[PDB]
Amino acid sequence: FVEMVDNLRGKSGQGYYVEMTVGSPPQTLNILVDTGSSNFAVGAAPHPFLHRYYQRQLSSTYRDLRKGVYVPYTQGKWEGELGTDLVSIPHGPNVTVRANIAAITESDKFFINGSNWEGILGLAYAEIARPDDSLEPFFDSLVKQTHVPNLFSLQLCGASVGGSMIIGGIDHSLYTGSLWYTPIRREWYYEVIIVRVEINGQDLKMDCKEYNYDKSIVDSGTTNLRLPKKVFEAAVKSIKAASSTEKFPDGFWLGEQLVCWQAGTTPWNIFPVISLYLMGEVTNQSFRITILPQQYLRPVEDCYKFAISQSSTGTVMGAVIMEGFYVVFDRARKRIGFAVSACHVHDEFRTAAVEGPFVTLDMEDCGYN
Ligand SMILES: CCC[C@H](Cc1cc2cc(-c3ccccc3C)ccc2nc1N)C(=O)NCC1CCCCC1
Repeated sequence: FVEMVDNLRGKSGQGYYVEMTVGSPPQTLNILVDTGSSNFAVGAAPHPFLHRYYQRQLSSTYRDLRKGVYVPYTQGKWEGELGTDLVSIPHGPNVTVRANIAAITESDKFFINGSNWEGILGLAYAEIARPDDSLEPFFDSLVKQTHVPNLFSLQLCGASVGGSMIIGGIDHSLYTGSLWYTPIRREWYYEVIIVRVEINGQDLKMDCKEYNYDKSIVDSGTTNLRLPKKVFEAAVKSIKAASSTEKFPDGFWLGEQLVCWQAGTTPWNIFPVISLYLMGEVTNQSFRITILPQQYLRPVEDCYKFAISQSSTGTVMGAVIMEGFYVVFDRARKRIGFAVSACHVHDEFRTAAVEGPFVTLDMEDCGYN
């Protein structure tokens, strides 16, 4: 899989993208890797922000589906025209597939000014595809039409950031130690269940049901570790108490302002390790993933933003989490694998860890219904 190593690029806070081609002859586009959505959508009109866009008139293999899509989000939206065409991943497997493409013809607050991407690769399941679950997502199409195994893995590293998307397999040089798997609870988002949360080694004492209300997901499209309201409130309270050597304004924890120490005077050791215990493969068995402050304190263009925030969507395990680990999306076995990333940023002291097994009872009770 050396072919596919280091095939992800991006800037600080604007996601990870992969190179793709679309149409015949192939048109090159940089496409955002997003495990929290299910649509394959690309710019198809000359928006001022775009380096390039999908030109349907140029592709002999384009077929119109005569159907539109309006995709609203909390803030902003994109609208598009549905069709199919030949899609390929230059630094992926040596295959070409007919996938659904949403050609974006109108948008608001989707494209980033300065960004180097022109579309989005939704890698989640059909249920959350717009307009409905009959629009087959790209990966489902890939597996159906080829001999590529039904799995992919992500190593998100990190001005410029980089990483790897291994399609149809695992590259063991991207992780140290051993992979531990948590089950995909249901195939819509990549849903998982958190059964315990520790900060610096001390339990939060919360009913695990509230760790997963109403969802817990693994999402390469989200920057922050997003926690549910109550969980966030208890977490920061505990993180504030853990770091009392220095004090910061009430706004910094809410991500409303910035914190600064220059000269390279970053006292990481004042800040606690966060740990998430996830449901294991076996009854009553769990494992834990541990992230360093150098994961939830990201540099801003030395100054840092607190990258843990509220959510009424549930727990979102974003780039803050994923950058510490090699993440295997084992779709074939309905499981997600975590192992310590070979590229995660640590100091000479603490590291990111994936440890187990642990004994945890009543894990099913942690899922919301
Ligand atoms: C708990 C899940 C968090 C996850 C965050 C997430 C938001 C996104 C939002 C957009 C998007 C769309 C239109 C306009 C502007 C933006 C910024 C694109 C991609 C997105 N990718 C994401 N992973 C989420 O809200 N997913 C549900 C939907 C998936 C399909 C697109 C709308 C959002």
